[PDB]
Amino acid sequence: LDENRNLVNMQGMQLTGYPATGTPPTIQQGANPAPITIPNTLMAAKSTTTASMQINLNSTDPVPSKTPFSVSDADSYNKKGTVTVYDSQGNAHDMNVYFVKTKDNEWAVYTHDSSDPAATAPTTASTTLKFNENGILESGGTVNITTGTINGATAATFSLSFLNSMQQNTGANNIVATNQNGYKPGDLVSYQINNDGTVVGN
Amino acid sequence: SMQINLNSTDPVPSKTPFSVSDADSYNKKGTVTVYDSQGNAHDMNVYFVKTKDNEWAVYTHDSSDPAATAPTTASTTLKFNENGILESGGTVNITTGTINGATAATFSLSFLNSMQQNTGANNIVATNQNGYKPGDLVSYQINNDGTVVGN
Amino acid sequence: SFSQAVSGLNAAATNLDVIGNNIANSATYGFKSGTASFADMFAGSKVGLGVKVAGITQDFTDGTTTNTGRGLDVAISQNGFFRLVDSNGSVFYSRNGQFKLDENRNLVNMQGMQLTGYPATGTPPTIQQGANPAPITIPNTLMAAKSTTTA
Amino acid sequence: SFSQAVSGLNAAATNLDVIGNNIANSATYGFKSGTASFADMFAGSKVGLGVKVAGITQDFTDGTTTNTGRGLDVAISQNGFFRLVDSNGSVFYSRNGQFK
Amino acid sequence: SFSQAVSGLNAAATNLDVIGNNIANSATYGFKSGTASFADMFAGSKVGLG
Amino acid sequence: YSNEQEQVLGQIVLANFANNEGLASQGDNVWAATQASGVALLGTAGSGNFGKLTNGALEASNVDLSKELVNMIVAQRNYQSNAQTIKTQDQILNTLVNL
Amino acid sequence: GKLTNGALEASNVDLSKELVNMIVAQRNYQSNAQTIKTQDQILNTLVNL
Amino acid sequence: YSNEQEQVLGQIVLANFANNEGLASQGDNVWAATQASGVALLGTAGSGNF
Amino acid sequence: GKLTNGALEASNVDLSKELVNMIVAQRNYQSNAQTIKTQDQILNTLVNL
Repeated sequence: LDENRNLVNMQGMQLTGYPATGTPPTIQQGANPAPITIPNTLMAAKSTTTASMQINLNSTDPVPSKTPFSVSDADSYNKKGTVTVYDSQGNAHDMNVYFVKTKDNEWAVYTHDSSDPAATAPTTASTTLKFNENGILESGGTVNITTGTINGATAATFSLSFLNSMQQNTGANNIVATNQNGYKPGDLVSYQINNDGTVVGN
Repeated sequence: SMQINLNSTDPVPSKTPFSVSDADSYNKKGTVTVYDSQGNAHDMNVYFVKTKDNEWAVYTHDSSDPAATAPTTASTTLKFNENGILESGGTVNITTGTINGATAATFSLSFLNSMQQNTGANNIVATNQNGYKPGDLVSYQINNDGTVVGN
Repeated sequence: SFSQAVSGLNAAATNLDVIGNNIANSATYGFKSGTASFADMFAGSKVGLGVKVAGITQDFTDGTTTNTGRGLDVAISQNGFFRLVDSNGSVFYSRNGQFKLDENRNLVNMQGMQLTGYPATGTPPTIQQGANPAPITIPNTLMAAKSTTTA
Repeated sequence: SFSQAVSGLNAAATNLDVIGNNIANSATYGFKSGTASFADMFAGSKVGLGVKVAGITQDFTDGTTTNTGRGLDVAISQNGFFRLVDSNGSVFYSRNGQFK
Repeated sequence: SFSQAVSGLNAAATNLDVIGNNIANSATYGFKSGTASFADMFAGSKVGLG
Repeated sequence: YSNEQEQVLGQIVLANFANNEGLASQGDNVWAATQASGVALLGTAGSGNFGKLTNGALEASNVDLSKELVNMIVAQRNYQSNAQTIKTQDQILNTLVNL
Repeated sequence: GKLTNGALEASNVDLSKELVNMIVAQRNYQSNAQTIKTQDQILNTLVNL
Repeated sequence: YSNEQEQVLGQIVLANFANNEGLASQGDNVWAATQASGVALLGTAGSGNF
Repeated sequence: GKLTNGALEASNVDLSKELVNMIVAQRNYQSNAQTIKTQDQILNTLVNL
């Protein structure tokens, strides 16, 4: 690895290969080979556009006792989960998702941003998950969610998904999977060459 | 040139106004060593103070000049867009002080490619300048492309 | 026609010298082994004119960390290089962490090269992570007292 | 060529002499161990001319304190050195506390 | 190579010295026993030096 | 200090290079940055792209004696093979001159 | 530091460390001797041409 | 000296030439300055081109 | 310097450092003999013309 960040041999000839273009970068094989370079260029942040939360629900859960909803009161809801998303500047937004059982196989989910101190607590249903005769999610698996505006950064709106969520006689409500496509800025830590020839920077 | 990365989560310093002695009065301090006409080294200190989200006042001082006036006015203002990219205020013409009668150097300090996002903390990515001091011949070489270079 | 045999003998001698040097510096804290890299020198004809040494490549893999114990001793893990300056201001880098304080109380290694770093200034002193690196000193002067201003 | 191996042998011999001095001095009140520090001798070429002994560093770690029952025997804990004078007035410093 | 066994021997010697010191203070009012804590020394390679 | 208070005198700076193989060794276990190695990137231990510092310890050399001895054997054999080639050319030239 | 009366500061030489270092040093010395032997054979080969 | 004070007596000078190859060897591991090598530049060790 | 009674100053010849120098000087001597032989063959091929 020379001073200009190119992969060269002992004599200085530059190694060539298919370059990566786009966001997220992928190898475009339709282009002519170009010299391979490894810049330190900090990686910018990606505001979230798609988030997913797969969860399993208990059938035997009783309905919340203390109507109405309060994000402060624990006994006011059945479950609470946290998903970390990222805005245009990479700031962390901690979406708290609240599960309240309304009727049989019907679960209202509320969304509240806890990272923004001036955000109002939701009072109306964000979505109503409907589970069929046996866990099988029926409707309401996808909802548009808008972040708060924190420290002048652009609020990131995204589609949050509950696909493949199930509601059966599970012992308790616990989160199975949470994923999101956003990330915060990062600096180059390492580089490697895979057995398929791809150069990957971590 | 000074490429820096700033954190968007930094609180505004409490101690107004900015004071060089007061560490609590500014967010970040950096140093760049420039050279005047004769060759004396001027350690220009650049101070970044956050005022409002997407706004950073920048002050400059000369740490090599004992007679340099205390900075009381903001030298410039960096404004970053909602995506964290610098929009305006990235270039400013700055003049150093006079040491032992040497002519002060007026140079353009540029904060190009500086970005404000959610990093770990305020870190200076790179600093550079095109001035230097007197140099004596140490070695000579002939490179691969035939160019003769003296180090 | 010894064009090839002489070059091969020279390359073998260079490789053997590199191996012997690696053997000799086996107990040199901060030493990295070296390996010669060879290349052929075909020139117009297909007869294979000879061989040449394209260079000597270091092996910058971290060595075993041995707790000698002496406090000043500092071992470095992963990437990084200790920064030193000689008496003439030139900048050098070393992985050897065997340091001592000289008579002027300046952190130096066995060869007297002054260890550098970010100095501290002010009252109380703060690490000037921006200030250009300076030689580190450990003065023995008595520490003054600060009048109580906040309790 | 020969110089690199000669320097390596000399450095190894110096290390072994330091080890022998330490091991012969295992029973010596106030003695401090020694360790040889080596440095390479690159000069212009990348071939690595050899190694050299940069110096011998003492290890001033406070040793175990052993009682003897003599009133003139005193040991320096932590840092500090006994100051002594010879016949000519020259000054010297020693950690050994056996006085008569 | 040798460094691994050297580190192991030094750790064993430290443990032996700690045990001997604890035994020597079997009758020492207000004394609290000591125990050495060990940790591996992996560095880059998967060999796990010492 | 003795007044139940401490001071900070300095912070050791670390250097990282784009090209480790480009550093030219000047001897005395010391490296110098040149054109091929690029400019030194300065920082602190444990932050950015720098490893932390171990106190009371020294980093030994990464020279394994077994590999060095085996490579010495192989290189000796290669040197003797090249010497045999030289002898072959010597005999060829002697044969031609004796004509 | 303070002074303790009626006692002496013993040496800080730990014997096991010295023995292990001696073993390492001797082996290093043997490796360098092998290097000298190899270069001696090289010079003999070149002379006997 | 014996009075616990050192005194300097002189400094060794180093000479560098524009053309080292032009020096006329006089034997006894000794070189002499000539017109081809040019006038010797004097200085101190560790500074400039010394 | 000081005088120590009941003691003798031994020689300062280290055998190891000497044997190595003996090997090196042997090689130098053999190289010079090889040069002599080369000049001898030079004179031979000139004479036999």
